[PDB]
Amino acid sequence: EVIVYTSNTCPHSFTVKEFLSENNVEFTEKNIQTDAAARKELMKKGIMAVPVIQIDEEVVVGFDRDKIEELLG
Amino acid sequence: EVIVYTSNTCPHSFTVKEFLSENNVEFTEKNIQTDAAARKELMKKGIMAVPVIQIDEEVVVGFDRDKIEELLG
Amino acid sequence: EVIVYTSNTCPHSFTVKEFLSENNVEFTEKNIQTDAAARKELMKKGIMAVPVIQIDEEVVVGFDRDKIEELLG
Amino acid sequence: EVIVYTSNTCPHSFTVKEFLSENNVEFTEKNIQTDAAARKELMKKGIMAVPVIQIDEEVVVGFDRDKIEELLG
Repeated sequence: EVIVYTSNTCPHSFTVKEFLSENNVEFTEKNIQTDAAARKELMKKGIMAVPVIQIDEEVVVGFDRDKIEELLG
Repeated sequence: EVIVYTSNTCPHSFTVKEFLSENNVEFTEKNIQTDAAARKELMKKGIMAVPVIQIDEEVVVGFDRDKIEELLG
Repeated sequence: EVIVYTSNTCPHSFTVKEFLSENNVEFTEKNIQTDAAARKELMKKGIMAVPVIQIDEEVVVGFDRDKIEELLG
Repeated sequence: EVIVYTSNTCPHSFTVKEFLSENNVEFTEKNIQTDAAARKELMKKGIMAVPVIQIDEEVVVGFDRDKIEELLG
């Protein structure tokens, strides 16, 4: 149920990708430098930041590890 | 003597025009660099910056990602 | 009833740390998403936003390039 | 002695290159997605927009045809 909006330009997208993988967390990666639909929806709700973590309804802006570990439990 | 408060985030770089267009909002673009007329109107009201978004009486100067939310849905 | 004033501009959106680093301005970084102490000072001063830059009495909220520019030259 | 800072995701970067070639204007193109030094020089002066046209003393941010032809007669 985890959706991660990433981009190859900056490292916090990889920082959060490693964290999720190292805790056996499944997620759908939507890279906005090749995905136009993900880039479009991210622009729809006006989020000017990367990476975006959508945990089932809630959004985490940036690799806030303390918030991610809470939302996932 | 410089202290910077940061987050594990990277900026995204999109325009207000894409923001409204992807929330299905009809508007008019007044280009201060293409339309030699729009430059007069902006220099009229004592504002020397872009973007400038006027909504029904009030002006959102700059891209306030939450004011524009306030004066709309 | 929306009138947007724009230029023939494309946003670039680098961060403030690259800005200070490129002007050889030494600084300490307080990441509010990884450092425990960094998250508390910001909610103390009555701000929840990044970036926040401080020079000895004066606090600039968000990236204000020219107010930062003249406080250092 | 004019310099143009461009990127390929930006349409106005091509808009200004066409106008430059269609008036016998030689320019140095420094694409910020390949030239790290050009990308870095743009961050030193804190300019968060493209294209950037530097006519020898003065900087024009965006394709303002009026100013560009003014600074070139």
